[PDB]
Amino acid sequence: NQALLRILKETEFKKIKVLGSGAFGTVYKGLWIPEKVKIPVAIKELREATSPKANKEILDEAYVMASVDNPHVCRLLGICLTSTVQLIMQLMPFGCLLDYVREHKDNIGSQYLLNWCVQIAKGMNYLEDRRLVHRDLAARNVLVKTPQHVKITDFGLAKLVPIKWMALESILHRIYTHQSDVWSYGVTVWELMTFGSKPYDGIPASEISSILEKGERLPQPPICTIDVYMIMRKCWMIDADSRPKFRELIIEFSKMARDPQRYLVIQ
Ligand SMILES: *CCC(=O)Nc1cccc(-c2c[nH]c3ncnc(Nc4ccc5c(cnn5Cc5ccccc5)c4)c23)c1
Repeated sequence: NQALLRILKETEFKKIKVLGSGAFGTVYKGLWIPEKVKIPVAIKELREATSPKANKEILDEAYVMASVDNPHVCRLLGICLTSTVQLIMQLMPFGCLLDYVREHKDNIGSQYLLNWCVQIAKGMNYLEDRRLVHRDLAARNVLVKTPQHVKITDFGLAKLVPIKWMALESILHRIYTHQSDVWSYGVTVWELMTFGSKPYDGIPASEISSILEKGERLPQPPICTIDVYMIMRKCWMIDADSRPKFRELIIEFSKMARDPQRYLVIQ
């Protein structure tokens, strides 16, 4: 447990380039130099002094993030606690899956798409087995190591509001469970099947709850056969217990991945 998370000194890593920024902070492409080696790594520097969280509480959450052991979930490699929290992770050179599918839309076939739905469902099922709720699953929070190998990221970062990815019960009661992660998974699948479309495009965040109450859901992507769409639709049921479990999401999308042209119709 304790040895799974490395406490990095400031001299062990060097920020080289910027990869992205937001309210959370900044991510850098970096070099980890512990030993005559140089490891390409990504370094997320969180915004300083957002909350009064103590160092012991931070490392306790980082230990959990360093303990994940699944091919489709990102693992925290190291942490550097200074004025800011700096999280060190291996570099995913193809970026987030949302930007990937938007840039490669013309060259993405049915096997790649269903293989992604399988891998995301496997990573989420592992998080649920670890009794961990993600709370922020979206195509922007899936990283691409190689085109056929993706990993879920940004779990547990909430500890220390994406309305359009949240289940109705999370919007109305701030309830977050593994079945509310299933809702976000269905939206994530919708993002992939539309090659990176924005869900409820133009609709303001304050109107999403009434849209869902009216029974409106994200429209069937053109390439999705009715089989794929009803699985996505089942993820968006009001009754969280009636939504699919991640375990059975792995099964059906695995079955569909055996014959992808039967379930996705791509030009
Ligand atoms: C979809 C648009 C987008 O997100 N672009 C983007 C922005 C910032 C960084 C990256 C990016 C590109 N390649 C990457 N490789 C590896 N990591 C990141 N970003 C990233 C995400 C999350 C993260 C870190 C570092 N620490 N965390 C949090 C974390 C890590 C492990 C486990 C749990 C939580 C870097 C990359 C793309």
